[PDB]
Amino acid sequence: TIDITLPGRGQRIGTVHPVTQVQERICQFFTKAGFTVATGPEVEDDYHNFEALNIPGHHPARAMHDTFYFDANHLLRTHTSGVQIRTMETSQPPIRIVCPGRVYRCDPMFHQIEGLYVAENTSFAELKGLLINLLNEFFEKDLKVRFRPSYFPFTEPSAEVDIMDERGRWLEVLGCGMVHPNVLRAAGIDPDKYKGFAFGLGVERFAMLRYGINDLRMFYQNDVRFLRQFA
Amino acid sequence: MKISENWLRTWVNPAIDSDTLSDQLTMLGLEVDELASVAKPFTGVVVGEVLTVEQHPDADRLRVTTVNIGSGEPLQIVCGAPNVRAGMKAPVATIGAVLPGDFKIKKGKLRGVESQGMLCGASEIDLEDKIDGLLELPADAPVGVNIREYLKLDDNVIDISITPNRGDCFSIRGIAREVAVINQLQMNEPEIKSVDATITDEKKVVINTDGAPRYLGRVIKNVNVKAATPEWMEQALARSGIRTHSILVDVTNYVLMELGQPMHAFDLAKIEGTVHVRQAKPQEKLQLLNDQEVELQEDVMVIADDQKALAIAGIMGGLASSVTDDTTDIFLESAFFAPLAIAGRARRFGLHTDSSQRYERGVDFELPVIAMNRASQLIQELAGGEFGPITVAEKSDLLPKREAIELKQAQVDQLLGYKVAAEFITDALTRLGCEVTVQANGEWSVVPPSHRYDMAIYQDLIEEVARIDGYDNIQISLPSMDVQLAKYQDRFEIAQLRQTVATLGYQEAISFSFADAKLEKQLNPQVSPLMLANPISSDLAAMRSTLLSSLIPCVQYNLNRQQSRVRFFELGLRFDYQNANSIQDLKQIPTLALVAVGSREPESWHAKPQPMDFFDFKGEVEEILAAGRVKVEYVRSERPWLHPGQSAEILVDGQSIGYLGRLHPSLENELDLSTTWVAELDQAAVLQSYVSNFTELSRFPSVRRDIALLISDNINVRDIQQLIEKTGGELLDSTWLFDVYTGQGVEEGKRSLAFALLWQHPSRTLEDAEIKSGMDNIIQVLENTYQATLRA
Amino acid sequence: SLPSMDVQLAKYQDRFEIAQLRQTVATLGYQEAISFSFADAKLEKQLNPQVSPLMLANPISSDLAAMRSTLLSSLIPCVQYNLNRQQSRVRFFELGLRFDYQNANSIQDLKQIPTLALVAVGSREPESWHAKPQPMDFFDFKGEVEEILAAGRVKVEYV
Ligand SMILES: C1=C(CCNCc2ccccc2)CCCC1
Ligand SMILES: [Mg+2]
Repeated sequence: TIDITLPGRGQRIGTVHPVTQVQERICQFFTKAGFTVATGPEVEDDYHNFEALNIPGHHPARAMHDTFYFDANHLLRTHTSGVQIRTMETSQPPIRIVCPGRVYRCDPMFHQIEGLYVAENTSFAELKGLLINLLNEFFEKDLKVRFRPSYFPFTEPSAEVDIMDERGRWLEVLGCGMVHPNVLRAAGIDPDKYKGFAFGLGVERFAMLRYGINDLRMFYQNDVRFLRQFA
Repeated sequence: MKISENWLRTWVNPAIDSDTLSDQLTMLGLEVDELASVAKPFTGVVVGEVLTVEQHPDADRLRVTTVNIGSGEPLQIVCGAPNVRAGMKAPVATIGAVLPGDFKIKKGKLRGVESQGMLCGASEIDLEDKIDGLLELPADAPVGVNIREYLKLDDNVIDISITPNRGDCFSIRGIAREVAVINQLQMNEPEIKSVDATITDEKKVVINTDGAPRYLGRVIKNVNVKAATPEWMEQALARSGIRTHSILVDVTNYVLMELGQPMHAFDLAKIEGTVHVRQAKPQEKLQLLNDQEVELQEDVMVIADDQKALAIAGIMGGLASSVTDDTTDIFLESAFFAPLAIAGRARRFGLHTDSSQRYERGVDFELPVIAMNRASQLIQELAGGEFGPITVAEKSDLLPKREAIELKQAQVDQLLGYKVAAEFITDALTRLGCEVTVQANGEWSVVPPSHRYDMAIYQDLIEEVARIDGYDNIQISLPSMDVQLAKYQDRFEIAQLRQTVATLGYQEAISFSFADAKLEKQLNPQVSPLMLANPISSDLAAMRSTLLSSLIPCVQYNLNRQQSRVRFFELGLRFDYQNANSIQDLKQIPTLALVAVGSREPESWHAKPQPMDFFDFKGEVEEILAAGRVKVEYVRSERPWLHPGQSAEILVDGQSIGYLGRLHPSLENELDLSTTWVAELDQAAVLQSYVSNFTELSRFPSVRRDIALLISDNINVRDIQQLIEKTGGELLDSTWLFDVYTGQGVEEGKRSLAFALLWQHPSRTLEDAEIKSGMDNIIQVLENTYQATLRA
Repeated sequence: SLPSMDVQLAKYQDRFEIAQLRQTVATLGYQEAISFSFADAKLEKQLNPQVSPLMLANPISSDLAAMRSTLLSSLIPCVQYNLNRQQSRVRFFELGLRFDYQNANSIQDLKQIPTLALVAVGSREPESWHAKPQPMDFFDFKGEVEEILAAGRVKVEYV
């Protein structure tokens, strides 16, 4: 007979990153509800990242400063739009996808999930409802959400959603909108026979509000004590 | 139910091959299990007439004969058939014949006598004869036609399996109506002729029950019970799976297969006074027509008289009223019995007759009057007798009601999903037997026929439309729903549990939920397992109180087949039934079982294979628990089937969620299991939800300190660790044991433990004063609580 | 309001899922790391001195200028980060992208392939009373990689 309370001889369980946990939590809402996860390359060209999103070229929606680039027509992703573009150009509606993945900007690496839904008919009313219960069931609260009008060249009408986090403050969590007709028409989808909406949320924004983190630099310093807190 | 196709052709001849006919029945809801010819195929066998017979050749007991099969110069053939009259006409296989089994008789010579075929085949033709040598009974002579056409041996028997909702199809008339509806034909039923009454004999009406709303009885005097059963009626019953008996039983079995109305004939001389259709007396005795004597109940309807009982109503007749070879006058019964008054009662006594299953299901209540005329016509034609009047005992108000059902085009379009023509809906229903009246403009008022018991709501009529129109005409669509994101909390999913246990080297087993009660008693001698009432075997009779009672036989299965190492895990329902006063107190807990025998890792060149110890098994259970963020304290388990010194109880918040440890070594020898490691965990405890909370990390270096205690071996290291963490305060953030020693230098009964103390500061850098103050505080309380000696 | 859709069972072939890979590697004792897709060119040349690194035109710093040809160029700094903070044992695994720009004559010849990396420093098991802490050998590490390949029904040969 031996002392039964001595620690066992084995291996300590590993750790899943909190950014990937939040990413899996947001995607599973759409995964088991009809949407399919889609991924693509992180080094993109100019057409699939700008010209195909109803951006003429030298439009003010370029901002060549805060976008990492190599040549003049090859850059790092500012958003996972290329996967949504290629899905529309090859496949035909109905389209129900969510596009996670890391993107880059000069400030530098962060993840964001961008869903896309194109069917025979949708509306601004359905976009607001799907986003509301997405925010309600993610944070597991009865949130007070605010829809503000904003601008995106690929959406009209376009909106930005906030939640009353912290102490009565309004914090932006995701942008959305109804897919612009030129974005559907440029990919081979008749904007008169098919409607569509889209959205985009920063994963690091959701992860910090969900786990109470205040310095997102810890997400990529990868301190083993920090990662262990999510195990 | 097996029926002859040619008998079905006499009612409906669709002029299509047998394959498409069976395809129509299967696609109509009547799954044909088999369609085969009456006899196995064979080529070349005509009919001949035997002329002369000579005996005593080649000693023994043979006879050479000559048969005229229409040939100009017929040849001979020897045979040893013991018959009566010589010179019979019998089908004969030719020389180039191909009897079943490659029995091509190559003529030759039977010791000199030249042969040309075989003029026999009592069993070689697939006929079921009693006495040998009865090849083709001399009933008549088809004058040399092929044997496949005289007895209709190329006919097909259709083995139809019909569902209980279609009780009308348990007869030739019910199947022919189905074949006539699908092919838009009209069934030409055989013209039935009623028998006129010449005598005026007795009668009896009895309304002592509600399960016989229509009874018809006919007294027929001076019948020939020993009459000859014709070949057409014998074969029609034979290839329908019904045996031959007397002439009266064959007729009642014939009308049962033809129309679907069961009948029964009694021995009028053995009926005393009036006949009664009543409920049996409590525990009333009766000897059926078979040697079985049954004891009835007061809910089984029977047909009795003024003293005794004659038969069970619509199930089986009795021996006291059976028509024997001394029977002269008979009483023919033709009644409709309510299906609710016959269902189940036949299975009580192990009985399932053709009259039983048809009365339990729906039988045409407008048919008793028709089957009475059918039997009386066949009885007079085939046996003859003095026929009396028809006794009608009818309670017309309690017949199965068939009120009108309303059906609209919108209901048929909604349920089917596609539009069927209103001309199709009316035509299909009206030929199935319904009287549909076009109410209003687009709706219908359809009444169900008297023979169908499955039409009550409008959906029943919609099923009939899809049946006749064809299930291959169902248009393809997809259901629609709203995209709603369901509530979900972060948890340890069952799939991620399997991936962890499989990564730890365990194979998922799935054993039976019931196991042997003796093995269940071996594990826990104080167990009260839930026992099945009708288990298929003794080793599968007790619902497993633990998954070991079913996994151990699977381990022994592999161990007995040259398997040194077998590791299982199952998910995993056990049945807690102890300390329960009723079966509603049963607890069905989904659990995670672990069974491991043999070495930890497979045999390799790194080390010699040795079985695990307790800490190898605990290290695997600790990781399964850690994979679900489960905080656990361990304590000694007291389960009977466990080694009391190496078995833990897994507690969370003080309550147990499972155990881990090796089997009791005595049980290992009784089961021949070497050394086994078992564990069980509640899934609700392992597959639990979790929530992560972020805490700040210090930006300044920590301090590492060592303490070496010499303490008695009878104090658990958890209590030592818990005491150090409490007295250490908030500065001490973590501690862990890293060395034990029980060798030379320590007295017996004590051990030297070495703990590691990690001191952390949230804001500043630790000074040597506050650390030594905590170190001295921890060593002092350890010397006071346990009387130990410390070092650094 | 809510969007409506036709429920149609999508095509799916049985495979080793990404969520099942994370569980297997985590059971082997590895923590998931997410390092920057761009790393320092000096470390990129320290690992492979004959590397042709894809370098940025406007890098945010000198240590974040070259897209990683291997996940090690971005995981090694994180391993050193913990070591510079009293961490004897650190076991990482990352499921990101590496950028193969070797023998490429233009930018469209870039191959962005997703990779699974493993970095291990320290003892195989945490410090306990069972054994003195000792680092892994080749067969401790091969036994872990073999199980990852075995978890996906991958038949391999070693050279
Ligand atoms: C949308 C896109 C652009 C990618 N970003 C998603 C987003 C949408 C609305 C607001 C913010 C972010 C790809 C083609 C189809 C329509
Ligand atoms: Mg029906």
